[PDB]
Amino acid sequence: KLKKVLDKLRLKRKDISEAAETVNKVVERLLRRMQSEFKGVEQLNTGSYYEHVKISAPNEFDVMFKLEVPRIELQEYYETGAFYLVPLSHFVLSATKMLSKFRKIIKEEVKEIKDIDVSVEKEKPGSPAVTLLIRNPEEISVDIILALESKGSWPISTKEGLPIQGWLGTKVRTNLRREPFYLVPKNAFQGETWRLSFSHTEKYILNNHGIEKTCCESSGAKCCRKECLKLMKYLLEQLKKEFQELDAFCSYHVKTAIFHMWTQDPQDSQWDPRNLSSCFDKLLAFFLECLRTEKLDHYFIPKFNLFSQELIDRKSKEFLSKKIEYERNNGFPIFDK
Amino acid sequence: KLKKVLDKLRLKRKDISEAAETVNKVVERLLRRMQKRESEFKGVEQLNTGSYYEHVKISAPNEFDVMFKLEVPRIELQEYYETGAFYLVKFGNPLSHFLEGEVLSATKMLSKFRKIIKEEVKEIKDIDVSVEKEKPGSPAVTLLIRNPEEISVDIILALESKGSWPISTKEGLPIQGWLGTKVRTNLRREPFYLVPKNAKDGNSFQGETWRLSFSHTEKYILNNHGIEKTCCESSGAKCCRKECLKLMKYLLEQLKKEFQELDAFCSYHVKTAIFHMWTQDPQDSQWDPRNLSSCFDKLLAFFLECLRTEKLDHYFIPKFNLFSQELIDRKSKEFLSKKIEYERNNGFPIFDK
DNA sequence: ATCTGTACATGTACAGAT
DNA sequence: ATCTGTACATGTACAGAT
DNA sequence: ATCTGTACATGTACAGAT
DNA sequence: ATCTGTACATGTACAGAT
Ligand SMILES: Nc1nc2c(ncn2[C@@H]2O[C@H](COP(=O)(O)O[C@@H]3[C@H](O)[C@@H](COP(=O)(O)OP(=O)(O)OP(=O)(O)O)O[C@H]3n3cnc4c(=O)[nH]c(N)nc43)[C@@H](O)[C@H]2O)c(=O)[nH]1
Ligand SMILES: Nc1nc2c(ncn2[C@@H]2O[C@H](COP(=O)(O)O[C@@H]3[C@H](O)[C@@H](COP(=O)(O)OP(=O)(O)OP(=O)(O)O)O[C@H]3n3cnc4c(=O)[nH]c(N)nc43)[C@@H](O)[C@H]2O)c(=O)[nH]1
Ligand SMILES: [Mg+2]
Ligand SMILES: [Mg+2]
Ligand SMILES: [Mg+2]
Ligand SMILES: [Mg+2]
Ligand SMILES: [Zn+2]
Ligand SMILES: [Zn+2]
Repeated sequence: KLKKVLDKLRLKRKDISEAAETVNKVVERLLRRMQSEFKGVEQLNTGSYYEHVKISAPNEFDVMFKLEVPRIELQEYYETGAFYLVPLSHFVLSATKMLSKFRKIIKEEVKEIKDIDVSVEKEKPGSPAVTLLIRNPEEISVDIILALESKGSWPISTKEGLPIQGWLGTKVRTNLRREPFYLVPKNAFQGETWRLSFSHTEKYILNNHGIEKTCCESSGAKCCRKECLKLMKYLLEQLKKEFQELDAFCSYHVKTAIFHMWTQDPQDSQWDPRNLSSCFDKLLAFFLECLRTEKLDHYFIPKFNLFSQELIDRKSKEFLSKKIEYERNNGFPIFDK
Repeated sequence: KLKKVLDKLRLKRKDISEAAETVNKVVERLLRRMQKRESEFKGVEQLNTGSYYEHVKISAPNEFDVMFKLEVPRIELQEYYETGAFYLVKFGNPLSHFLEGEVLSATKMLSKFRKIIKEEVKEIKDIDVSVEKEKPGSPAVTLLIRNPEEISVDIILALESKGSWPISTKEGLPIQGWLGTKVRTNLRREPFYLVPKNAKDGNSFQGETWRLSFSHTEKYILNNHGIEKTCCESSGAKCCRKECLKLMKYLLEQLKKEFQELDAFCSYHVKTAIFHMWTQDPQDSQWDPRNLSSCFDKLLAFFLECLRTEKLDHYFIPKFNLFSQELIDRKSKEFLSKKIEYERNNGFPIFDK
């Protein structure tokens, strides 16, 4: 049932191999061509594919080109929590200016590639990414995400975030908060605003997700945490393909929701493979409550509400609410298309 | 009962403070002196190990263990006749004067280390501290501090190799069902340590033989000992794993101070035994505080079985039997067996002394 | 003037004290 | 139940060296 | 400073066992 | 129908060499 849907969603070794070989060539070449104001940049693979929760096909890859910058002063962009003003001379560090040159370089280098069919997607404003379209006969997008790496204490807006104490614990949390934090040129001084990114932390969580250290290891018990994330991701993807009303929603909304549910139900036994249906259903119920109450706090930045009126209109939330409720109460017909 | 014994065993903030201030001064000073221009041990780094740093030191803060570890790149090991734990180490390198052809003499290096320490201790005139007479079979330079209370510090010379652990340890550290594969892989990516075995057993290659140490790994385990990541943390449930270790440690210490028949036994025997029991019973719920008696009792039963069958494998080095006929005579094991059995069946009268 | 090994600055888990 | 000392990990300032 | 080599975790694929 | 064991594949951390 849901088992058979997961069968459909499961990526194939063949496609994984063919997608990765081509993606690695291109990324490797871009990374080499920086190191240039971006000399010192380092590769950090992030998102679904590297978290092992990519569904349906290996067709979207996320990579951070992160740059150590010496200590910086952050000023919070009117109390939003996530957005800040912060070699680099000819870039207050303007996100747009830095991104533009990064982008310019990438585009130049992509022209030189003659063994891969690969172009650079038209810039979407409010995106920190330089997005590559690779046409291995299969279509593959690669987001190249410029990031500043700061080694200081995380900003105070994150003090109450990452509430993993009863789940992953205080030692894990303390160690995670000793890692650097990332600023990505997502814009909101609109064109000089950077946004916090904790993709590195999210990756660790995805791959170290149990209360027991052996969760999902070879001498441990399998849980259904990732399978639930997959299923919820598929529901949204399927709905989004059908209904343009849902343009405003994205997989990060689902990922954030499940982070909260993983905190609510920390016990591995609450995510038993035998309870896949219960688990998926409680995840749906939780997501509906986020929509109803117009509240889905960033896991790392509690005061940043991803479901505020400002980012998503009430009508969109009500639309998605009715569509989820329908699928839930009719055996998820959309999983069969 | 056992709760009240643990109350007795509990160290005091006052004593901890006074012991540590004095110990840290001395160690700090020794570490700085190893870093002189001339010194063959320049580059040595401090690593605090053992009970005190594991929070299983009992009764008083009067014994401290510190490793002065030295990175030794490009090192070749030969196992000393299939014993698992013992190795010859091989290669103006600072260690010139310790080489015998390509063989690194443990006793030569230890002697100079020792000589330096002794010199430096003479210069300290604000702490009453001497160097203990060298005990054969020991890798340690042992400091006797009168604070006024008596405090020993073992300064343990160690070679640090960053390569993959020796094959004798391949099947060791069997934490897969307890701490897991990721923890084990990460632990085995840390360096391994060689300390001078240095005894005067008249044997071949004595004085060039070194022994493995995994005190760094043992420390991590002691302080990250649950199957759940929250074991013993502020948003988790307390277990009685450490409390059992303490109680077993106390039994041995008490018996050892009374009976010279037990000279051959040491706290490392009980630490190794409990490592095996922690592997046997990996679930935190098998170490519930409410079940302290059961848990301690099963630990005793396990240890008795080790004695009876003359078998207690090193946790890291499975083929190395700490309870072999060599090392420990049958009679000693049978003596300790009867003493443990007695205490167990008569309310542990020795806990009341 | 720049660089750097050493010491300090900051933060928190663990466990004892209150 | 809260508070507090020690240990320990990571970042950074700077006198003395280059 | 970069690069390769090694080891093992996280996946998928599929046959034989349960 | 699921589970277990083996093979086959990719990602990733870090040591030692260059
Ligand atoms: N891959 C993808 N792309 C999506 C999704 N919805 C919309 N898009 C495309 O993105 C642009 C830009 O619009 P945003 O709303 O800014 O989209 C971002 C981000 O692209 C998506 C998630 O993308 P991802 O690849 O990072 O996600 P993974 O975790 O790898 O999972 P995947 O399997 O789906 O790839 O979410 C939006 N977003 C908002 N805030 C964040 C944030 O803090 N982090 C991240 N990582 N993403 C965030 C649109 O024009 C559209 O074309 C979608 O579900 N997936
Ligand atoms: N502290 C101590 N000292 C003891 C014990 N039994 C005997 N001794 C004294 O040690 C020497 C003789 O040397 P060994 O027989 O080699 O004794 C070693 C080692 O000293 C002890 C354990 O001591 P520790 O300080 O390392 O122990 P902790 O884990 O910190 O616990 P603690 O509370 O008791 O201090 O065991 C012997 N040993 C054999 N094999 C090993 C090994 O692989 N590692 C370690 N660490 N020790 C090992 C004489 O002076 C004698 O009187 C004893 O129980 N405790
Ligand atoms: Mg993605
Ligand atoms: Mg993306
Ligand atoms: Mg000790
Ligand atoms: Mg000792
Ligand atoms: Zn799991
Ligand atoms: Zn515990």
